[PDB]
Amino acid sequence: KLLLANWGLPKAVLEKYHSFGVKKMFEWQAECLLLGQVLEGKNLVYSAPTSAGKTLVAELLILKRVLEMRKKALFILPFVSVAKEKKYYLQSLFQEVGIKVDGYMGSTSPSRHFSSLDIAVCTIERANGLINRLIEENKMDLLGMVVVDELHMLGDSHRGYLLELLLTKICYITRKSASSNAVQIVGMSATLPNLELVASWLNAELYHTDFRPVPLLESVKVGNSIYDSSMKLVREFEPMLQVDHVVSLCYETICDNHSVLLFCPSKKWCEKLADIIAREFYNLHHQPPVILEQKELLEVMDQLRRLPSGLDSVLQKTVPWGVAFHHAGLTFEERDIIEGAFRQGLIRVLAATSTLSSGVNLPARRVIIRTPIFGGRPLDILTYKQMVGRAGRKGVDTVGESILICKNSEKSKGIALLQGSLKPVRSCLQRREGEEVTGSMIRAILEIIVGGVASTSQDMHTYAACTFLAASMGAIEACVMWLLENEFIQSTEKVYHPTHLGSATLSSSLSPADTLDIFADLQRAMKGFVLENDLHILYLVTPMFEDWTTIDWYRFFCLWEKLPTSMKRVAELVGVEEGFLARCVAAAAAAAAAAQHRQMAIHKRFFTSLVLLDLISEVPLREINQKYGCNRGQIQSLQQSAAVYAGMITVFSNRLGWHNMELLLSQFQKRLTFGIQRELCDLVRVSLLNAQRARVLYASGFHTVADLARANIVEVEVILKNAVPFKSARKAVDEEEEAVEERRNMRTIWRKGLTEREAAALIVEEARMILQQDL
Amino acid sequence: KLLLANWGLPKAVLEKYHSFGVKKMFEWQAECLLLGQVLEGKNLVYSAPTSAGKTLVAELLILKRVLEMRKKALFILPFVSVAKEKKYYLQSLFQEVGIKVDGYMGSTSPSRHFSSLDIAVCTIERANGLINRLIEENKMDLLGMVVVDELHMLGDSHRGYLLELLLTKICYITRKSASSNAVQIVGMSATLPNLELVASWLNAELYHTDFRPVPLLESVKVGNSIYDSSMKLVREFEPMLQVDHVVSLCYETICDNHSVLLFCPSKKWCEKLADIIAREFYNLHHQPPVILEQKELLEVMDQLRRLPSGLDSVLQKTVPWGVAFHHAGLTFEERDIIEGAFRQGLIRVLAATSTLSSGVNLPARRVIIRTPIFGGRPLDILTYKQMVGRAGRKGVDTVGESILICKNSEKSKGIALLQGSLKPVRSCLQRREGEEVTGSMIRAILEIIVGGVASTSQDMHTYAACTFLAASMGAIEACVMWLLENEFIQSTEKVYHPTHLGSATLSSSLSPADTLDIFADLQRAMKGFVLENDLHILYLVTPMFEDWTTIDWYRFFCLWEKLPTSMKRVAELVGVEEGFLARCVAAAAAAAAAAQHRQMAIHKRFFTSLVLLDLISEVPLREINQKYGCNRGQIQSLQQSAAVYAGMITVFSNRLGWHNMELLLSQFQKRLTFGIQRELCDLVRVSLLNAQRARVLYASGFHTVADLARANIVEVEVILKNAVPFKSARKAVDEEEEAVEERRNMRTIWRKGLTEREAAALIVEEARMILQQDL
DNA sequence: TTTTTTTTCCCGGG
DNA sequence: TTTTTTTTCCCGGG
Repeated sequence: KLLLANWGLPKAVLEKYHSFGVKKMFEWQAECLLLGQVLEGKNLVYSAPTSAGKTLVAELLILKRVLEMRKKALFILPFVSVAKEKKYYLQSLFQEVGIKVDGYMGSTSPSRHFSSLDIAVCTIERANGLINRLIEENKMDLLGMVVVDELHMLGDSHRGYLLELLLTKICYITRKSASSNAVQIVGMSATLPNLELVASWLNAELYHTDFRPVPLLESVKVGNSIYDSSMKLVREFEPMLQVDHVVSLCYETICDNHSVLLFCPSKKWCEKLADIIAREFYNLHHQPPVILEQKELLEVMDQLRRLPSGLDSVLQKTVPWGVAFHHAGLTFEERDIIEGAFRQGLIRVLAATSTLSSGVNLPARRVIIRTPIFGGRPLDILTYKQMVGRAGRKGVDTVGESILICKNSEKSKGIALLQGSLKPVRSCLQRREGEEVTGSMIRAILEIIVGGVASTSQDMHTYAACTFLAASMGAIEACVMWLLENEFIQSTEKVYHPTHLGSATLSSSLSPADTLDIFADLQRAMKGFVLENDLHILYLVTPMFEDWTTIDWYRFFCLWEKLPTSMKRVAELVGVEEGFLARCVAAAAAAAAAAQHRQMAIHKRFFTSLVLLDLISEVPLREINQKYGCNRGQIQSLQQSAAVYAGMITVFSNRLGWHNMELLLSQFQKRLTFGIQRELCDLVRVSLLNAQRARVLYASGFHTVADLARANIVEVEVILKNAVPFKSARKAVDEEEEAVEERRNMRTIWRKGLTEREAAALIVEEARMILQQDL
Repeated sequence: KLLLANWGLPKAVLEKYHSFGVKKMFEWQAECLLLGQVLEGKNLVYSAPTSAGKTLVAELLILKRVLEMRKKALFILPFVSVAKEKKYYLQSLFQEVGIKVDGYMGSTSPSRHFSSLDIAVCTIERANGLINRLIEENKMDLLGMVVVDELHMLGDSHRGYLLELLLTKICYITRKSASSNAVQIVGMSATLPNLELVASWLNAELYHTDFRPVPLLESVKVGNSIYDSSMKLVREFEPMLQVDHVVSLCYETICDNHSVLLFCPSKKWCEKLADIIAREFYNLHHQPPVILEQKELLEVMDQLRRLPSGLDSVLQKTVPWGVAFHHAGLTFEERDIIEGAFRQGLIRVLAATSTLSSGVNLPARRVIIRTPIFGGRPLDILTYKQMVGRAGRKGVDTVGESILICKNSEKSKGIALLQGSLKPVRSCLQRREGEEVTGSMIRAILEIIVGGVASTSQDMHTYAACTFLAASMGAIEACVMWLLENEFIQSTEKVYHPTHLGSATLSSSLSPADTLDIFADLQRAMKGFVLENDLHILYLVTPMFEDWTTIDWYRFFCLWEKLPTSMKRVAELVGVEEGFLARCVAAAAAAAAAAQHRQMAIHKRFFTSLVLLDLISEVPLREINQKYGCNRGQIQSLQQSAAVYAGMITVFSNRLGWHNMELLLSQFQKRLTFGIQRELCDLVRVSLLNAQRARVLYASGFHTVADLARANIVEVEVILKNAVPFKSARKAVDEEEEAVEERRNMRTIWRKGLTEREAAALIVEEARMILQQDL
């Protein structure tokens, strides 16, 4: 019955699942598994709370289908970290029978090909490209199941409409243009008010349940009253020690065994509340017991001290007690340790802005939401229900809590957020029909014409009848026109064929809207190209961010004047000019009408490209944030996104027909991949030896600094003298004084100390002193 | 004794040599072979007339040394064609025992490496690079013999001083810096007046002989008197039919069996005298017999008719009789047939400017030199003795003749040219000692410092004592300075080390003087580079010719105005400007003082680069000479020299340290190699199908035009539609009308007929008509 | 005044 | 108002 053994599973699979400690299944799982003909063929849509085991049925169905019919499967997931964890889980579970679970998430590309794989775990945007390729090459029939998580994002999002672009396409191509269920689709949502309409569109069943192992109480508190539930008093809060009374609330939670989670509305605000709690804990417990261990807490200090960026000041006066912060201004490795400590004991109190609301699974006891207004706007209903989902620890306590501290002035705002479920899911396509067509519809029809699925306008009119007309119920004729004067398709006397620009957009998969910006940058490049410095090629591969940081305009104008002579020639060629910056940095704003749109996009990518230049040329990170307004967590994200963008413009140029430019872009992929050196780490222990001098000195020495570095002085000086490019140091018959000086200040030893010969004696003398201390 | 069998030779070698029909050897060969200790070790220098067998001793010595001691050998030869003939001779002779005779001449690079070879046949400039590489890599000891032909060119020439740069270097490095003869050197000259001084410098023997199988008489004729020899009358010339009386002189030669050779002082002049003789032959022999065959003469007409350039008008009215011309304004294949006919019968009379004076071996009977003044200057003594050397046919007649037609006004000019032997050989280095150092000395010391043979100035002072001080008998100190401010070597506190620019010059081996021009062109390129068209990359690989044609300045200014918008941007970047051409083309000349030297070199390479652009883009050769003042023989030479130059700038950039530019230059080596298509020849039989459309149409059709071309019209139109690069056809927010139009006139079908769709119907209709005629 | 995520791929014998 | 000559190199299994 409910026992896992009485369900027909492989022996190794059941043993592995019992190793985790799961034996029974809830009645709702069985009810939804035996709901109609979901088990054999057909599609399924259901919505269950996240606290209850939700992936049981999905894994059972995918295992059944894979073991019965040999066909590939997809496991589209929202984020990367959850995708990696799910990939590890699936591999460790199917590590015996043999599936070769492999993930496409992030830059972790598969070592093998898609054909050898059986189950692929991908993100939202890395499955659309896979399906597009499976359409371009006639191998679509390999697909046998598509599993989608978090279905309600298909309505409206920055990247959630890809589900609505993908599902209709696969269903139409597999069934409507071909004629049991050839492709099975299952989905998960969160208590949608119109879940029936989604199931009918996909021709599926419908199961809705509401069962949680822990019955949490959303005990909203206002002032001293704990008026909650249906506006009824349950308890009265007394003023404990104070200097809102937030500190008193965490005290009773801290006492017995429990923990607190504070959701700040700002990063800094997390820091402010973290130090405040730390003061009270030490105030009257070191001069009731605080109940914390000290053997492992001091060990954690060691890990936080060995990071290259070093420990943080606010992370030293609060970590000794169970207080810290987990905002986004931390290194991915540094922020991982804070999460690890909360996983089992040690730290007790925590703070966060939004990171632990979606992306990680860290349950705890009663959760404080603090103010009910975030960023000057009312809190979203979906966000509030997401935070309170993590207000219960499974298998330890019996009940959960969720106390929202709302000021007496507002009052009704908490009640409105307390009373409400969700909103109906829109289409994003609907918006306008006779007005300007949305960017989602333009990408919809262009992405099948390039694949050749639909050629005649009559055929494509059928396609639009399977995505939105049956969903919740001219535009096509106006959408075809937009693709015409923009040179995306070509028309004969009525058959449409892809052009070279249309094929380039699909292969690289940027967008049918931002491709018009990258194309204008590459076309302007083939009229003059600076080849001495590496800034003009760093401007064509810089990632395009809508808003990644508050671009300071006073500092940008300051760095504009101090640029060298050679690097100022790239600026005039790419488009950035001083006149625009004169109007800006003077309490200005954006504008419209085409021409002003190009000006803002040109200047925004230059500031990002300037930052990326310094990371290639060292410029230690402590001084990076001093000159450029940035953050430690933002710098790391830029490095990851720069490598992916460099290798994607290369595909754009290859399909476009331009072959000479492609070689230049492909050659630069090596330098942008920073990585971490391991063998060179021993050689990098020298003061005046950067990463660029390791390779040249490794050819001869390839040893430590004690005896290898103490081998003559002429050989060492000459070896590093010939590594630099030529860079002649005499004025030509057409150059200027500034041009030659920039060619003379580059050969100086760096940073930028003495002359060439003087550094040879300094390096040898410094090495001898270091050798004596070591020995 | 004199028999070849009694000399100790391999049986196969002697049988092969007897196959050619050579049995005995003259007494001078034995005398020079048994002269001192030349046979075992030591060096040899001798001078013999070219008519007598001169290579017997050289081949005997090289065979002896190779068969005795396993060591490589070199056979430096002046020209390429003679080098190829010598390579074929040596291979066919040593085709049995096993030597692997292989030549470096021209672009015919070896398939294997130098180590596997045993005997290498190289030109003058392709052995200096080999020796430089054998110095750079410590493998000099493989050399065991160096054979030099035409030694007297070492004195003064445009490229003859390389022998004086090479011999001293090898001798010094092998003997003076190391301590029997480790390396044996043999040489051939032509009756030098100071041959003793050359032998003592190389520490060799000396043999001088004067013996010719045919005793030619230099019967100079002036007016009607044949006053010759020591100014003595031998015969009186009577006036035969006339309209100088040049035609009458050839008549008696033509009659019995003999032939005539006329050395014109100009190309055209050869044409003028060729038609004149043809008129007289037909005048009174078709209305004594002319004595010529007609079966093979008509066959020769067929070969001259199938050339791509077609037959020549002046080559049709004189070829029916034994008259033609052999100037340099002919294709290498076309001019080969004329030489082949003269090899055995058929054609009897011939004309030439200088081609048959040095480079080919075509002996004949009495030779007429015509005027004794060439190009407004007195005839060179060496040139006159070179022409009369071919005034005797071996094995047919008994005596030769050489009649120089000198007008009665000059008279003494012929006597001075008749009485005289040669002039003493200079050094080219001597010229000036305290004055500006010659370009030969700068290259001399730079070429050993880079190799590291000499480091201290004391050591190098010894080097100059082995090349010229002992030859025919401050400069070194002034020569080192010139290499200093020009950044060719670097100096320490006295030891000199090569720089990056110095190593680049030796590897590519242009010159220590013209490298300063190529470097200034590449440095100017890394400040802006046009990547759309292929003219900016065609300007950096254009061969640098001192004077290859009379550059017309009126037409150059005309083509300057008609250039498109994109191609005029390259002109401003490279240096060519309208202002300079305004002063020129107005009865102007050259100038001096550095700045004017760069201006002339910039503009001269642009005219050559414009010509090379059309050859890549078809532009049939008949119209090539109409717009550009050129010649059929000059166009072919430009194509051969362009391919070699493209692959040599690549080596220059690799050693210089600039890696991004090297990739662009290396990618262009493929297009510059025109070649001849063989498989595509069948596909090229279509009117509207050039070489670029063969590859795209070969993917689908790959057949003839009868049935393969008659396969639908949409498929054919689309296939050639997508081959062109994108080349968008809409004006951008920053472009101009002219820029867009140049992007719209390129997609038109070419040439440059109807629109894109119209050509599809025209091609199909034209193919059907051609198919009907064939079938 | 916070939270994310695209691309194709070379090395060994010669 | 004619006659010449430099350079290093990739393709197959995956």
